[PDB]
Amino acid sequence: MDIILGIRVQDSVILASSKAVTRGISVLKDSDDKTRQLSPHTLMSFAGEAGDTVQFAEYIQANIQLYSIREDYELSPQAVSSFVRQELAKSIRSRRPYQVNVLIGGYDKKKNKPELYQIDYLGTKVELPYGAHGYSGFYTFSLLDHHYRPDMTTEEGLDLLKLCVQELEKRMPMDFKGVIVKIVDKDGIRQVDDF
Amino acid sequence: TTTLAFRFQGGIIVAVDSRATAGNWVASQTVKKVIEINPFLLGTMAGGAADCQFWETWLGSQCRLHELREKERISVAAASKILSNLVYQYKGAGLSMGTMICGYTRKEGPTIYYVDSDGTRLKGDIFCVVSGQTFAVLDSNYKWDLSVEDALYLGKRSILAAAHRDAYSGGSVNLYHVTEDGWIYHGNHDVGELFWKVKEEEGSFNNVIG
Amino acid sequence: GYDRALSIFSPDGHIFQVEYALEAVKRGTCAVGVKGKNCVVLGCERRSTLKLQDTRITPSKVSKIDSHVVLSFSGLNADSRILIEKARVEAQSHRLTLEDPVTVEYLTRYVAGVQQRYTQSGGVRPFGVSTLIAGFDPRDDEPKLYQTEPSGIYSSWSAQTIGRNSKTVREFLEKNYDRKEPPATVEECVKLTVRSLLEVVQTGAKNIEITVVKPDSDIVALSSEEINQYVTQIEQEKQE
Amino acid sequence: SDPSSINGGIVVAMTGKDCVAIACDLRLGSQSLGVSNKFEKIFHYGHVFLGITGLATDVTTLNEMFRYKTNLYKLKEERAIEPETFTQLVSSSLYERRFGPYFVGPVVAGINSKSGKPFIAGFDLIGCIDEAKDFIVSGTASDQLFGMCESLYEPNLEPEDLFETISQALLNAADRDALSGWGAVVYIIKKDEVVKRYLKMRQD
Amino acid sequence: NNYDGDTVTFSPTGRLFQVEYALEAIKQGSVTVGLRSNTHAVLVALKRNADELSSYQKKIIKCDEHMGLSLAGLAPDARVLSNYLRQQCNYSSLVFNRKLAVERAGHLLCDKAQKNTQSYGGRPYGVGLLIIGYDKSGAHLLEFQPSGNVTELYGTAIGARSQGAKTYLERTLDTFIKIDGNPDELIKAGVEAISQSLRDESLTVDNLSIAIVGKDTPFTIYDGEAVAKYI
Amino acid sequence: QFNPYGDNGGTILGIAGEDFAVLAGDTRNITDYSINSRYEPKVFDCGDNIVMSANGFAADGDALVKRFKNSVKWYHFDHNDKKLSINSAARNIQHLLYGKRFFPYYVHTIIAGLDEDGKGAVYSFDPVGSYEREQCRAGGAAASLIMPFLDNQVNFKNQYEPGTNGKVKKPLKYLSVEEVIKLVRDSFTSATERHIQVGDGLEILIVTKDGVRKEFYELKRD
Amino acid sequence: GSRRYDSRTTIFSPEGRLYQVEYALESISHAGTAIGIMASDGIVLAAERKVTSTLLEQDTSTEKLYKLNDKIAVAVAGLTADAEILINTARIHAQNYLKTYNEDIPVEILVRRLSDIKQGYTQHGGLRPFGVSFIYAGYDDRYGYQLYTSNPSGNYTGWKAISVGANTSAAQTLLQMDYKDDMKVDDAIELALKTLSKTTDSSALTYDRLEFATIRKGANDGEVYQKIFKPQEIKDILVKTGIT
Amino acid sequence: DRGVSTFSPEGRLFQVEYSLEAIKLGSTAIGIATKEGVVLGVEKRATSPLLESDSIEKIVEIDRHIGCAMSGLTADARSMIEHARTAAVTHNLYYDEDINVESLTQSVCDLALRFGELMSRPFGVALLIAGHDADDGYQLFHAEPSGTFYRYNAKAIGSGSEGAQAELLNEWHSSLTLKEAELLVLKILKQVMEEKLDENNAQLSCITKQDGFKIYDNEKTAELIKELKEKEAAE
Amino acid sequence: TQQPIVTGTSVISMKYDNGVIIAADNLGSYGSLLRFNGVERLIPVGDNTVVGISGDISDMQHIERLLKDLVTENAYDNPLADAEEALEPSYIFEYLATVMYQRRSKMNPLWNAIIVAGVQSNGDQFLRYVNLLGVTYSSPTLATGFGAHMANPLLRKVVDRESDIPKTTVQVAEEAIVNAMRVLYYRDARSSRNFSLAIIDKNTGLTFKKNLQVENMKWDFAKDIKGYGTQKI
Repeated sequence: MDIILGIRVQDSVILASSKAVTRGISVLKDSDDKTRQLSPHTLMSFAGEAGDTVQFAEYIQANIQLYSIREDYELSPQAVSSFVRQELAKSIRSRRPYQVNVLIGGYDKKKNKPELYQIDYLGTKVELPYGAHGYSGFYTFSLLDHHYRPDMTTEEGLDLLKLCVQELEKRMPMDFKGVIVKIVDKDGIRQVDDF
Repeated sequence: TTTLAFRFQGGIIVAVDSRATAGNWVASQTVKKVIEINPFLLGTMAGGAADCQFWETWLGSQCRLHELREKERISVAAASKILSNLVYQYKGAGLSMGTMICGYTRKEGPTIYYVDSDGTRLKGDIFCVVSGQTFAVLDSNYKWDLSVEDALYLGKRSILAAAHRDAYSGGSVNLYHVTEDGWIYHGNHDVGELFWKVKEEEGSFNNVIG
Repeated sequence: GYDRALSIFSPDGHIFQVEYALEAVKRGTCAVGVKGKNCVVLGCERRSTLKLQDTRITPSKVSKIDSHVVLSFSGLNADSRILIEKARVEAQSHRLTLEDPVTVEYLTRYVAGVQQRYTQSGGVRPFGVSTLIAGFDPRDDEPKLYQTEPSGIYSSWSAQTIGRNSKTVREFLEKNYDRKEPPATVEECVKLTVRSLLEVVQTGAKNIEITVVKPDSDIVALSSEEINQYVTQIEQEKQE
Repeated sequence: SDPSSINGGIVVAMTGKDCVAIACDLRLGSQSLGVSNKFEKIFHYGHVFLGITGLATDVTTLNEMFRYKTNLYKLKEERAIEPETFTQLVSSSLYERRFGPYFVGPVVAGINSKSGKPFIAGFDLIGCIDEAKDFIVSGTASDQLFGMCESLYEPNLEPEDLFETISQALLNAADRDALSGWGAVVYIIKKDEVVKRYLKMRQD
Repeated sequence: NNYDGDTVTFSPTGRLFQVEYALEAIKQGSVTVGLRSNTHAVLVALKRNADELSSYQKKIIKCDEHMGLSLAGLAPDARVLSNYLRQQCNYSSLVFNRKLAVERAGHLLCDKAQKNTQSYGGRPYGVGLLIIGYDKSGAHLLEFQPSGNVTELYGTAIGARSQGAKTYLERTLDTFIKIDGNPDELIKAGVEAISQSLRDESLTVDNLSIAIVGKDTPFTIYDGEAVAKYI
Repeated sequence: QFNPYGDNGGTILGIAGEDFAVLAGDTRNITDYSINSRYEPKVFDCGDNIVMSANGFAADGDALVKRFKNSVKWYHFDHNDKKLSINSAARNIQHLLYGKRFFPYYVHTIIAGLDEDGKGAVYSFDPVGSYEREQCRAGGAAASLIMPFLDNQVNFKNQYEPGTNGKVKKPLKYLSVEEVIKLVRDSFTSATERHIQVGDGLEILIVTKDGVRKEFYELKRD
Repeated sequence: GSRRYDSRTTIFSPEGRLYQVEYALESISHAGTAIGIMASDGIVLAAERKVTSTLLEQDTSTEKLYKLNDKIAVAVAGLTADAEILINTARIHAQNYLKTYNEDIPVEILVRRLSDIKQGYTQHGGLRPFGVSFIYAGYDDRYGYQLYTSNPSGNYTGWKAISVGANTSAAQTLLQMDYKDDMKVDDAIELALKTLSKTTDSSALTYDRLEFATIRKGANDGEVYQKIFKPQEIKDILVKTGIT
Repeated sequence: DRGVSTFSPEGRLFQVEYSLEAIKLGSTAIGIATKEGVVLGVEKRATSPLLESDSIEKIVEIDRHIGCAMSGLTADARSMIEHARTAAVTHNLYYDEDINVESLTQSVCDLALRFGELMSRPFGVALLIAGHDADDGYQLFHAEPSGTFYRYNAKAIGSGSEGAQAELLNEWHSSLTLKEAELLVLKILKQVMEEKLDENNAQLSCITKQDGFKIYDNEKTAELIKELKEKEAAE
Repeated sequence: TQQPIVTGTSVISMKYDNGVIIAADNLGSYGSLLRFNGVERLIPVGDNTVVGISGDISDMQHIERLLKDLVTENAYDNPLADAEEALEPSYIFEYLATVMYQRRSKMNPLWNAIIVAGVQSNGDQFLRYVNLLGVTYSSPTLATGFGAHMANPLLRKVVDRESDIPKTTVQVAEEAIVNAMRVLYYRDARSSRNFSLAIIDKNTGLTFKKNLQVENMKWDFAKDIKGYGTQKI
C-alpha cells in the first residue's frame, strides 16, 4: 500500500510520499511522485485507486490554476481544502466515486502560518499538526504523538519524518521503495533531494 | 503474452511474442502484438486484443487530426494521454488493456508511456508485461550505453526467456527499433529455431537437451 | 429556444450584424500592440471622461489568459469578458490534455473560432469586440502578436492597433516601425507604443496603460510614474 | 461498513428552567483508529444550535447546507430563524433525500426569542421529528445516553445544575463506547447568553 | 405578393406561392425524359456543364437494383430525396425480404414533400424527379413534383423545353409502349424524344446520360462512350 | 433468467492460396443433441469477390452477415461503385463487431477473397472485432481437431528432409486449389468422425479472379 | 409564423449600439437618483424614493437599498421587480461561494457574475434586458471598501464616488468637485445628502423620500457592520447635516 | 422580415444567391488540374504592410492526397476544413484506405444547405478541393454554398474569377506539365491582382501522387515568378 | 426478461410434392394444469400462409394481432393487394424473424417458437422456423419443443432429404403428421388429443382442418402389465 505522511512544523509543512507503484504482485515504478502543485504555496499528495488518483489531482490543479488566472490571486489553503473536500463529497453519491485520499499542505501568506488538511475519499476533512492515509497512519501516528512539538523547526520535522520512514521500512510487509519529501513554506514549494 | 519496451542511447527497443491462447488451446502463433499507430508511434497489445487494436488504431486517427490542426508532430506525452483519457471514460465497463506507447521526438527524446484499462499512465525507461503481470525480465545485462545491435538482441533474448518458461508466451519474436525519424522493423524470429541457436551459441539452457 | 437568424446575408453579400459589430469596435477605446526583438508591448487608451474612478478594482484593459499569454480588446467590455473566460478555460483544458501550455496562435485560433460561431448560430448576435493576443510559445523566445475581429478572421502583426482613431495610430506605426530592425530593447518598444498612443490619447496622464510581456511567463504592467517618464522624454525630444 | 458508525461520536440535548443544554464528544475516527480530538459536532445559526452525529462528511455537508439556508432565510425574512421553524427545515431537507439519505442523527436545541420557551428536537436520517420535552440523544452511544438521561434527568433544572447533569450523562455514556470520547463540549443556552465549556475526560 | 413570404400562407385564391416558386426551379433545370414499354423503363437526361473546363452535372441516381430516378432542379434536394428512397427500398428488403413497389415509392416521396409545405420554418423541395423501376407488376414510370403530386405515366419530360419531348411521346405513345424485349430501340425512342427539347446545342458523348431497368436488367446508368452508340 | 445467446454448432475453414482462397463450412445446424437442419448454408457470397461466415450463435451470425452485405451496398452508393477491397472489408467488420463490444455478436468470423495484388487472402475475427490476416484458420466446434492437421499438412511443421536428421526443414511449396480442397475434405471427414456437431454436408466457396464458385460434398449423417 | 412579431431584442444598430440596452438606460435615467461614496473608513449609499404618498408605509418599504450578504449591499435604479430577480440570484451566488470555499465572496466576483447575467440577455435568448442599474457597496479583506456600478449592458466599473438614475450628469459634477481621497464616512454622508438635495426634482429633500445605508468598520474591532437607516434615523442625519 | 430558406419568384434561394455575392468580394484563388498533378494558387491580399503575410492561410491540407484553396469569408471555411479532415480520417479508420476526392467533396457540400430556423445562414466562402485517388486520378472540384460541386480541368474563384476563367479557357490543354501549370497560375494571378505579384502576397501549392499535398516555400515560388518574368520578356 | 405463463406445446410441419402441412394441438397449459382446451395455435395469413406458434400464449395473441395488422397495412394504397402485391410466406416470416431478433436484443423476448408454412407466388414450398432468440433455419421437416425430439425422427423417415419431397404425396405427408400427433399425445405430458391441421397446396390452396382427434390408439396391452418387477397379480 502507498504511504502519504504530512507534518506541520513551526514555519512550514512537510509531505512524505512513497515512490512505489504496484499493480497486484508486480512493481510498475520506483520513482512515482504522488504530488501536484495546486498553487505556488499549496501542495496536494494523494493515494488510492489506479487512474482516479492522478485524474482527481490534475482536475483540482486545473481548477485552482483557473481561479488563480481569473482573479490574479492565490486562494488560501483553507479555501483550496474546502473546494477539494466538496468535490470528494460530490463523488461518493456519484455513479462511480473517486477512490482518492489526499493531504493538502500549504503556507497561508496572509496569516503567515503553515496548514495541513487531511481529506479521505468520502470528503471527511480535518486540520492536524500531522496526518497520514492507510496502514502507515497506525505505525507513524503513535511515534508523532510522542515526539511532535508545535514549535519544531523544519530540520527537526525532517528528523522526526526520517525516524517515521525508518520505522515504517522495518514494520511494513510491503516494499514502498522509499519516499519523496517536499517542503511548503513562505518561499514556496521545494523537494528535499537527500532522504 | 510477453511485451517488452526499453529506452537506450540509440532510441527505444520494442520486443513482443506472437502467441494467442483460449484456455489451454493455442488459437494463434502469428499474432501481431505491436500496433503501428503511425510511422513514429508504436503500441503493444496486452489484455484484450480487440480493445488494444481498436483504440490504438483510433489513437493514430486522433494523432493525424492533431498534426493537420497544429502542423506539428504530436508528442508521445500527448498521444499517450489521448488514449489514457479515453479508457478512463470507460473505466468499470470491462475494457482490458495494458499497453506501452513508444515514440521518439526532438522535444522529448525517446519516450515510453505505460497506459492501463484502470486509467494508469506512467512514463518509464523500461516496461515488461508477462501474462497478466507488468513491471519495470532478467535486468542484469541492461545499460544505457548499449549498441543498437546489442539492444535488439537483449529484447529478442528477453522474449525467448519468457517464451520457454511461460505456457501462454511463444510462437515468434517481433523486433522494432524506434528512432527520431520513425520506427524500423527488425523482423519475425521463430522461437523454436531461435531457442536452439541461442542455446548452442550462448551455451545457455544447459538443462534442456538438444 | 430562440432560434432567430440575426446574422444573415444582404443582397450585396454583406452580413450587417457582423459589420455593425465592427462599428462597436470603432467606438471602443484605442488598443495598440508592438512586438520588439525579445518582447511584446500592449498599449491601451483609458478615456478621461470617467474620473472619480477607483483604478485598483476597475476591470483592467489587458487580461492574462495564462501566465505567458495576454489579451487586450476594443469594443463592448461586457462581450470581452465572455471571450476572456472561454480562453482561460481552454488554456487550462489544453494544459490538462496536451500536458503543454497553449501556443499564442492556438489561443488566437480558439477565440477567433468562438467569434465566427456567433456569426452563423441562430438566436445570437456577433461579439462587438476585436482582440490583440500577445505572448511567447512555451520554451520559445520569438515574440507573438495576433488580432481577431467579430467575423472570426485572425492574423499575425509586426504591430497593430484597434478601436477609435486606430486609423491614425496605424498611420504612425506604418511609417515608424521598421521590420528589418524592430525595437531591440524593452525601452525602445515601450517608447514606440507610448509615442503611437500620444498621436490620439489627449493627456499622457492616467489615459495610457502599458503591459510588457517577455519570454518565460515574464509579464508586468507599468505604473503611472514609469509611463509618465516616457511621456516626458518624448515631448522634450519633440521640442526641436 | 455501517455508515452511521465509521467516524463515531455522540450528541445529547436537555431542557431546564428557562434554558437548554446541548453537548457532544470531540472524537473523529476511521473505525478503530482515532484521527482527530477537535471534531466539534455542535453548530449554531443565530440563537438556534444544531448537533449532528454520524458520517463526518455528511455532518460537515449539512452544517454548510443549513448555514446556506438560514443565511438566505434571514436576508428574506429580515429576522433570525427560530428553533421550531429550523426543526421543520431540517426534517424537510433530510426527507428530500428519502432514497439516498445523509447518514446523520441531527439534534436541534434553542430558546424561542419571542415566547422564551426552551425547545429541543431529534431526527432519524430521513427527517422524522422526535420533539421530546425532557432530552434528545444521538450517536454510537445513544443506548448508553438513553440509560444515563433516563436516571440522571429531572425537569426544571437551573442552568448550572443542568450543566452537571448533561456533562455526567455524556462523559459516562462516552466511556462505555469505543468510538466516542477524546474530549467533550457543553453549551448552556439562556435567552441572551450562551456559555461553552470543554470537559476534562479520559483520552482512550 | 404579400402571401409568398413562407410555405404556411395561402393566397386569397388558395395558392401556395413558395411551392409554385419551387416548381419554377424545375423549369430552369436541364431537360430529362422518362418512357417505358411492358418489359423495360428508360431515363434519358441532358446533363448541363458550368463552362468548357467544367464536368457535366450528373442527373441520374440509382435507388436500388430495380429502381432509380433522374432529377431537374436543386441537385442537393434530389440527393436528400434519393437517399430517403434508398433507405425505404433498403428497409423493405431487410425487414420483409421484399423489393419496394414503385407505386409505394411514389406514395412515400409525396408524403415526405407534403410535410415541407404545411409546416413553418421549412421550405418545399426545389427539384422534380422521374422514377423508373421494374417490380412484381412490371415496368413503371413516375413523375414527382415537390408540391407532393406523384403521377404514374407511360412517358413524360421535366425541365427547360420539356414540352417538346412530352408532345413527341404523346404522339409516339402507341409505338414505344409495344417495344418489348428490345432495350436499344426503347432508348432510341427516348433519345429521339429528348432531341425535341434541344436548341443550339446537340447530344454529345459527355452531354448525354441514359439509365435502363427491365425484366432481366438491373438499374444501370450509361455515361461517356457507353452512349456514343445512341448519338 | 433469459439467456440471449445459444450454440448452433458448425465448423468453418478458410485457406488462402497464392492466387485463390477457399471458405468451407459444414451445412449442419444443431441445438444441444438435436439436429435443426442437415442443410442450412453458413458461408455466403457478399459481393465484390468476398465470401463470409460468422460461426457460433446463428442469430448473431445471420445479423452480422446481413449488416456487412448492407455495408457493401452502401459503400457502392457513397463511393461511386468503388470495389470494396478485402482489407477495407476486414476493417469495416472490426467496427461492426466492436460496435457491440458490451453485448457481443457471439460468433467467430472468417472472410476470404483476393487482396489488391490478386493474391489469396483470409481474415479471422474474435467476437469483439480483433482481426488478423492469416493463410489458415478453422473456426467453431471442431477447430481444435482441424488446425493441428493444417499446421502439419499446409505449413509442413515438425516435418524435416529425410537423411538430414532435422537440420533441413521440409521446404514450403505453393498448394494448388485441387490439393487445398483435398485437405479441406479430409479435415471435415476427420472432424465428422470425432465431433458429434459436425456432419450432414460440406459447402466450399472458392474465390479466384474469375469470381466465386460453389462445391458441395456429403458428410456422414450420424 | 411567429417571426412577424419578434422585436429582435439582441441586435446591433448600424452605429454598433444595442437598441434595447440604450432604451433601458433611457428608462433608468427617469428612476430616483442613487449615490455611492467610498471613504477610507467605510461606504455611504444614499437614494431618493420616487414621488411617494403620505399613506405609503415607509418603515416596512424597500425600493432602493437591498442587502446581498452581511458585507455587500446594492442601491437600485430602474424596474424594482427586475432588480429583485437579480438580487435573489446574487444572494444565492454569495451563499454558493461561502458553501464551496468557506469564505465570504469577494465583492468583484459577485459583481462580475451579476454583470455576466445581464450581458447574456443582450447577446442571446431574444428577451428584453433587465431595466436596472446597481451601485454595489461591499467590503472584503483583499481590496477593503469597494464601490461598483453595473448597467443593462452587463458592463461594470469601480468608483470612489458614483451616481445612477436621474440627473447623474449634475450629480457626478457635484461629487467630482467636493470629493477628496482622505475623506471620512461622516464627511461622505454629508456630501451624498447635499448632492441629492441639489439634484432632486422635488421641492425639498425630506426623510420620507430617502433610503440611506452605511457599511462601516465602525463595528467593535476587526469586522464590518451594514446599517440600513430607519425613517427616524434618516430624519436625524438630515437635521445633523443641516438640510432640514 | 422573411424566411432564411425562402425561394425567390425565379426559383433561387435568396441567402444562397447573396452568399455568392460575398464570394465575388473574396481574394482570387486558381486551380489547374494536369496528369502530373493539380496546382492551387491564392492571392493573400494583406490589408496592411505590418500584417505578417505568412500568417494568411488560404491554402490548407485536408489529407496527404487532398489540398484545399478558399475565397470569400475565409473564417466560415474553418468548420468546413475541420469536417473535411474528420471525414477523410474517419473513412480511413472505417475502411483502411484513402477516401475518394469526390466523396470528400460530396461530404463538405452536404453541410451547405443545412441552414434555416442547424446554422443560421449559408457559408460565405467557396472552396477549390484538389486531390488524387487511384480510381479517377488527379481531380479539381469547386464546392459552392448552394451544395452543388462541379469538377474542373481549371477553375478561378473570387474577385478576378470571370477574367481569370476566360484566360484559363484559352491556356488549358490536356498535355500541360506541372511546371507549365505553376507558371500559368502565377501569370493569371499577376493579371487579376491589384498589387504587384511577389512571393509574399501570393502562395502556390500542388498535389502529386508521390509527394502528396505540399504548400510551396516563398523561396521556391520566388524562383517560379523570376522564371515567369523572363519567359514573358522572351517574346 | 420474463417467464412463460400460459404455454402451447409442439408445432410440427413437413414439405410434400405440391405444398406444406403444419399441425399443432389446441392446448394452453398453465404449468402442469391443462387450463385451456379451445386454443387455436395455427393462424392463417391470407390463403397462402399458416403461422404455427408454440410457447407463451399471451405473446402468441400479440403476434396474431401483428399479422392481422400486417394484412390491413399491406392493403393500404395497394390495388394489387389480392394479386401480385399480396403478402408472401417469405415476407411474413422475415418480418416475424426481424421482430423476434430485435425483442431478444432488447433482452425482452417474445417467448415463442414459430414455424411459417406456406406456398410462394411461383408455387415453391416455404417452411422456416424462428424462436425467442431470433435463431432461424429451414428443413424438409420442422418441429418445436417435444416435436423436435419425437416428430422429426418419424417425419424424416418420409422426407430424409430435398430429393424425397417430389416423391411425397399429400396423403402420405398428412398420414405421417397425424401419426406424429398420436406419438406426441402418448409421450408429451403437455399435449391434448384435440388438434388443428392446415394443408397449403399450390393447386387446391389452403385447407384448414379444426377439431381433429388422435384415434386408433393402442392401450389394450396395459391390462397384462402388473407391478414394477416381481408382482404377478
